[PDB]
Amino acid sequence: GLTPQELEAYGISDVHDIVYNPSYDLLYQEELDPSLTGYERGVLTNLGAVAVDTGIFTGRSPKDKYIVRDDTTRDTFWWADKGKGKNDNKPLSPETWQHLKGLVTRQLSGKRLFVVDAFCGANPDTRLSVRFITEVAWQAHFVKNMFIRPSDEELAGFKPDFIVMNGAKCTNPQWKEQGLNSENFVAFNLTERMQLIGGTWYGGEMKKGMFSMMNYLLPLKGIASMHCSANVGEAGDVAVFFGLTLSTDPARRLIGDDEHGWDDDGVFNFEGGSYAKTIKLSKEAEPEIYAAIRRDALLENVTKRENGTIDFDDGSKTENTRVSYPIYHIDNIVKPVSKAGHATKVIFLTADAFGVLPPVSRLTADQTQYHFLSGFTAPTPTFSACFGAAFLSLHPTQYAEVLVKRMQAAGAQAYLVNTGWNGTGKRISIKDTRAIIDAILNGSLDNAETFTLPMFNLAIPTELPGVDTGILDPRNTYASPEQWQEKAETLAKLFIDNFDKYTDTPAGAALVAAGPAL
Ligand SMILES: [Ca+2]
Repeated sequence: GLTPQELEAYGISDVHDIVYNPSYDLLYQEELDPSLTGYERGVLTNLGAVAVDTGIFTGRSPKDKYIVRDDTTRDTFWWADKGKGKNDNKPLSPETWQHLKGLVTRQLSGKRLFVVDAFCGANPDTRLSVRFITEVAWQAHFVKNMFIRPSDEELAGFKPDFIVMNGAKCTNPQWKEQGLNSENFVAFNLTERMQLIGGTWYGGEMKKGMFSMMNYLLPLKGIASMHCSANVGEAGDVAVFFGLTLSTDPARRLIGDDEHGWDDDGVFNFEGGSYAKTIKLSKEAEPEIYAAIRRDALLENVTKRENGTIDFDDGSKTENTRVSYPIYHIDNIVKPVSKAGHATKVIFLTADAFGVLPPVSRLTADQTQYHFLSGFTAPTPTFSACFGAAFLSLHPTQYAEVLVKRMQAAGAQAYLVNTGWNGTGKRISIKDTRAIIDAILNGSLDNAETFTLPMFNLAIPTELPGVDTGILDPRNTYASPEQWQEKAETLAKLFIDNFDKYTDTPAGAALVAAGPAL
């Protein structure tokens, strides 16, 4: 357990009562307390899960994200204001940090507090010990769901490596003179190893804050940090999927759905739960997510009618309705620990609306870095570095380097899979895409004969069991190769223009040669 004197070390004082690592039953009773007001209030749905609302912030607030620039971060962080920039990693002065921290610790003084100790990372030897402090029971519930829940023996020797203080009820009135974006803040200090949240009640700021911090700490120690899903077959073969469901196969157990590391022991989930989107949720399309919505899940910003019925289609407040639940609400998972061995298949999924890319290509190592940095999908083009640009704390090339290092030590092979359209303008068939994923996962493409697609220089298998050979060359749905080249030329220009912002580093400049050629 925890004494008030222990929280006084952080600057909190006048502590009324500490609820330490609350159970799900305590959380349930606390959330439905009729004395709660405002955004603290929870509503019982007739699925048995509690639902809360988060007020004006129904998604992340990147314009309020700041990281203290100090001797720890000055020369390691990927700053918004250095190089090309193009990111949300805005530098914060150390003195303004002490003001923001004071706002939060003053707000948390004089209160009954919830303290949740948890792990980020499923491998004991590389995980981060995080202490979360809140004055709102459902915020404690969110972190209990989304991070790894320690056993009592683990709590007996728990020593936080990182503190997250949720001050949603407070704001910073001095923001304009301090040069900030608003009265809200999501701020990080890697010297003090703390995250502060002021003003925003969106639960994802806690989840993606710790992801951004793992994305700093891990690659600097040679551990890959990845925004991907990952699963494992009956023989223990691990695959990681970037982009875009295809992670779901009754014969492959889920390691995790969103955030993973790759250390000397293999692929590990960062999380203890899943934070799923629920807009237009259907039991037929997402049976596992739907079945997880029961007591101990926590719904966020969904519409609930007077009788407790949820309207999952109602996006009138936000399209970003969400539910969190601990990962064991999904049956087909790796357990009792969310980790496995080394990935030997890496699958980049892209929905190419231009109909240029092959249904499947086998990438070289430099092409793996290039397409990872690109993060392309399209039905209109978007790029996102590392399939997760908003959470990168280091330069994108640092993530690609450590990913390929771990792949090379495992003999892993990467594939680029177009789940989008072909030259007819029709979607690639889901049956073909499923046959492609099976052929990848069973190792049948790793040594297959290939042919090289011009311009993108992609190795394409000459045949694939269970698919008509005709679909494998994207030129075959065009009237001529020149007609494919003309569309390819337009897409290649998009890749090259997007990639240019990474070429002020030596690594980035060296990878241009692995991208498409006009
Ligand atoms: Ca995510």
